[PDB]
Amino acid sequence: VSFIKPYRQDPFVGHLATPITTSAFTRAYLKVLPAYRPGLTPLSRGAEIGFTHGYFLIGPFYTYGPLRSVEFSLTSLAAGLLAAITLLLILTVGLSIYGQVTYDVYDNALIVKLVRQMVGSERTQDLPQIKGTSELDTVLGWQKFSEGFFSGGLIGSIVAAVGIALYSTYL
Amino acid sequence: ERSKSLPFLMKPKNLDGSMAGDVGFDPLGLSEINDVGVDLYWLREAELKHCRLGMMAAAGILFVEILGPAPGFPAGKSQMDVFWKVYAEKPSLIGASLAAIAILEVISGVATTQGRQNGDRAPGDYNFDPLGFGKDPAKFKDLQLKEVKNGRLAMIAAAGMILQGVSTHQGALENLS
Amino acid sequence: IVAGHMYKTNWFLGHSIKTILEAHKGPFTGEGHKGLYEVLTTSWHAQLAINLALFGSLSIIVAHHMYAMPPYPYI
Amino acid sequence: SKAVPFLEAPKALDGSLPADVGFDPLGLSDIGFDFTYLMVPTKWDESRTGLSALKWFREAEIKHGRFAMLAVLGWVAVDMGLRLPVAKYAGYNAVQAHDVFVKSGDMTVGLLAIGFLEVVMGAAIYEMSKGSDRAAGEFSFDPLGLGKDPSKYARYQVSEIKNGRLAMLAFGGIATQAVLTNSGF
Amino acid sequence: LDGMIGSSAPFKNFDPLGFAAKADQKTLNKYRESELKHGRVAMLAVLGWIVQEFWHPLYDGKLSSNPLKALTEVPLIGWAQIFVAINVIEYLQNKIKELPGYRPGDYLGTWEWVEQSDEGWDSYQTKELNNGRLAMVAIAGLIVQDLITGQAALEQITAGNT
Ligand code: CLA
Ligand code: CLA
Ligand SMILES: C/C(C=C=C1C(C)(C)C[C@H](O)C[C@@]1(C)O)=C/C=C/C(C)=C/C=C/C=C(C)/C=C/C=C(/C=C/[C@@]12O[C@]1(C)C[C@@H](O)CC2(C)C)CO
Ligand SMILES: CC(/C=C/C=C(C)/C=C/[C@@]12O[C@]1(C)C[C@@H](O)CC2(C)C)=C\C=C\C=C(C)\C=C\C=C(C)\C=C\[C@@]12O[C@]1(C)C[C@@H](O)CC2(C)C
Ligand SMILES: CC(/C=C/C=C(C)/C=C/[C@@]12O[C@]1(C)C[C@@H](O)CC2(C)C)=C\C=C\C=C(C)\C=C\C=C(C)\C=C\[C@@]12O[C@]1(C)C[C@@H](O)CC2(C)C
Repeated sequence: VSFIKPYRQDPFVGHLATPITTSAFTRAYLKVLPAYRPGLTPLSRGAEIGFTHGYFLIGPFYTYGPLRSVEFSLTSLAAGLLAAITLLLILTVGLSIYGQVTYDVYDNALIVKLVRQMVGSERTQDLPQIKGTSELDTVLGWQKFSEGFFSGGLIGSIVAAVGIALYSTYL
Repeated sequence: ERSKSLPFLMKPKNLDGSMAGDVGFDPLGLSEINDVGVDLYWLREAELKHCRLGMMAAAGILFVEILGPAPGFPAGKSQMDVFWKVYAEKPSLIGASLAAIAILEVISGVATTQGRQNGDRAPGDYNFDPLGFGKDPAKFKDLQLKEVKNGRLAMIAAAGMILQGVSTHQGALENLS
Repeated sequence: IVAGHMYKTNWFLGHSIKTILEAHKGPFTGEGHKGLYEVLTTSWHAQLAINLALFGSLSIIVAHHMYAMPPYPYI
Repeated sequence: SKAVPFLEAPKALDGSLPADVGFDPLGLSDIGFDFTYLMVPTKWDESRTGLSALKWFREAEIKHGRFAMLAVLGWVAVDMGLRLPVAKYAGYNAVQAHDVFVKSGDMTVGLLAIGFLEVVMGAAIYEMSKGSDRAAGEFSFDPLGLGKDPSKYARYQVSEIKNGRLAMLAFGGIATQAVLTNSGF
Repeated sequence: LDGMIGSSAPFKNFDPLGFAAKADQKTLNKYRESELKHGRVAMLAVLGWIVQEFWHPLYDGKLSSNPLKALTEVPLIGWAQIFVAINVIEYLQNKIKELPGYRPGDYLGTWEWVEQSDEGWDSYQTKELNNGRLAMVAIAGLIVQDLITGQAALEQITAGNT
């Protein structure tokens, strides 16, 4: 037996079907992640990603910041929370500008078919081309994704701060 | 087809009848070795050199132990320990003998390899018949057989004397009685 | 001395490096070490690569073990 | 079979070997391992077809029987006296003579001599594996000549193997009992 | 008790009680899943039993080397995290089970690459199964011995309580 084969029977792609790229564990694990989980609107994907990211982002800032405390301090928790929230704001700014400069679409998975059927004799790159058919690959989709990331980041950072305070106080 | 010495063994292929003392006693088939410059010619030359060396050594031990040492030489009757007494007082004799034996052995090895290469010299042959005791044939074969048998017996004897002198630190006939 | 009696040279005894390498295949490695014997017996540069890499690593190991366990008197 | 009738036969105990009755409950005469490879680890010779485990076992059984017969003779001899006409062999039984003589440098000499003979006759065994007509245990040793008359040879064969089995068991008992018929525990 | 992998020399198709002679393919897939999960968990449990007995670096020593005693000494908030991790792993395994071409114990998805399996692949799967079975028996024996005697594996062996 051989556990490495050309990806999708194409020996010319710059890719391989290894026990890591195309394993059933990899398939299921990546399909349960918010970025690829089926049945999620882009706002929901952004909200979940932001929640998880703020939740694990408050950690390093609170623990190793400039205002640490070997005991529990409200000032240390506030400093870590503010740093995490501002980092989420910076990431949201990056997401917003990236989406602004990347896509020009409001409804995908159709425009591609329209220009593959009804011809696309225009300036292209909006009618024709169009990389990716996901709802995240639109101006509207990425805007809602960034909004969800930002709101979920705030909520997750607050939740993680509350959990840290409870763990440090009642344990 | 069966070896004369060992009837339960097939005749060793390389030992037909030619060499003196041949009775087919090669249970391990060492005569068939043809590697590391070792073959039947080299093995026979080594056997003959061992035979001659053992004969000389056994004769020397017996002579010195029975008739005593030559004048001016140490005594003690232990031939394995009297060597260090000779070296302690006449090291130059031992060194000169060693150098002579070394040169003669280099010549012997060169002769063995040459005679093995361009086959003209029988193994163990050094053209040393100053008194002409083996000129004619039909006596040369008998003399070869006598030399081989005496040399094997003296090989065994000399090894025994060496081990006895090293272990018991006494003379050969001293161990005998 | 024991390790020197491993590879088959002139008798029916020992190993053939070709047979050892060719038997070490696997699911993840395809043909495995097939052809490595031909590579290392027809290319001086491959032998030099292996020998020089292991030789430099050995030199560094020697350097470590030297001061770590001084092997000479008054060194 | 002719013994243990509820087992048919091992597989190879046809009857071509002397003293054959068919007794082999464990089927040990069917191991595919050529035990000559315990001597010559490699095939070595291209003509080495191989030796059946049954023939190797027959050679081992004959050798064991001869060893045990000589051993019981010696052990019985040293129980009733019979010391060698030389010093340093006084009386020290058989349960202690072995160690005291291993100490006195002559059991090593016996080991060397027995090993020399064993190596020669094992070369015979290896030639048999190579495909010589020599049968197991046949060293062609008939100096006195009571081995002619093929019927007498076959009778003496079966006699030797049966006596060897008896002597193996008797030596096991004698060494285990530390002798009871001629000495005490 | 089929052409399934796991039949070894000592007892080929070992179903003395006929559990598989009447079951359909789905029940047999369930049985294989249970056997493989038990075997893997038991291999981990045996290795942990021994290693914990002669090495417990975590928790600043303490956490008495005898298992079934350290079970009641872990902070019980580390128990929760191990439980949640196992739960997430088995949720992922459940998600894997609905992938097309799924095989009972195959969570690596080897069916993607292994079509027309060899004898080496079957032999390795049988090796895993047999090691898992031996580890199941071993861990059952470990737990029972520690319960009845009170000493751990290398402690009972060292004293000689056999
Ligand atoms: C298995 C066989 C065997 C063995 C191992 C022994 C061993 C021993 N016997 Mg012994 N013995 C035996 C059979 C045996 N015996 C038989 C059959 C007899 C009756 C004939 C005797 C009669 C006997 C006497 C009368 C005495 C001993 C003594 C001894 C002890 C001293 C000898 C020694 O130190 O080792 C020496 C080395 C060996 C014994 C190894 C044997 C090597 C032989 C000699 C090689 C040749 C074998 C021969 C040619 C076989 C022919 C077959 C084939 C070639 C055709 C020793 C424990 C002495 C003692 O003090 O015991 C307490 C003693 O006084 N034995
Ligand atoms: C069923 C498996 C199992 C379970 C329940 C436990 C349980 C326990 N172990 Mg433990 N252990 C195991 C296997 C297991 N072990 C194995 C296989 C090893 C060998 C590496 C160890 C080595 C080990 C040490 C060295 C120590 C413990 C300790 C402990 C105790 C505290 C928890 C801890 O720190 O774990 C620590 C566990 C590890 C460091 C190794 C766990 C590695 C896991 C089992 C493999 C990967 C699991 C993965 C997430 C899921 C599989 C993926 C896929 C197959 C689905 C606790 C009673 C500590 C203690 O107090 O001892 C008394 C301690 O110091 N264990
Ligand atoms: C390459 C080579 C030669 C060659 C070649 C050539 C040149 C290329 C030509 C051809 O083309 C090929 C070839 C291969 O032939 C090899 C050379 C040979 C060697 C390596 C020489 C070894 C000799 C050693 C001996 C012979 C020593 C013996 C020791 C004794 C000790 C005696 C004692 O008294 C002492 C001292 C103390 C006492 O208490 C007791 C004892 C222990 C008995 C007995 O005597
Ligand atoms: C090598 C030699 C002696 C070597 C001795 C050594 C190494 C001993 C060294 C030691 O003892 C010391 C020193 C001190 C100890 O603490 C250490 C040792 C090591 C123990 C003598 C050679 C001695 C060499 C001699 C005697 C040579 C004689 C040559 C003659 C007669 C030649 C004649 C011819 O040349 C003509 C005349 C005409 C030609 O055409 C024909 C011929 C026939 C060839
Ligand atoms: C068990 C045994 C044989 C058992 C045989 C059995 C069961 C046979 C059963 C059958 O036949 C029957 C009954 C009926 C058949 O129809 C069926 C079978 C089945 C065929 C032999 C042991 C044999 C055991 C032996 C031979 C042990 C020997 C030990 C020796 C010699 C020790 C020597 C020493 O050297 C040391 C080690 C130390 C020195 O200090 C001291 C000494 C004493 C000198």
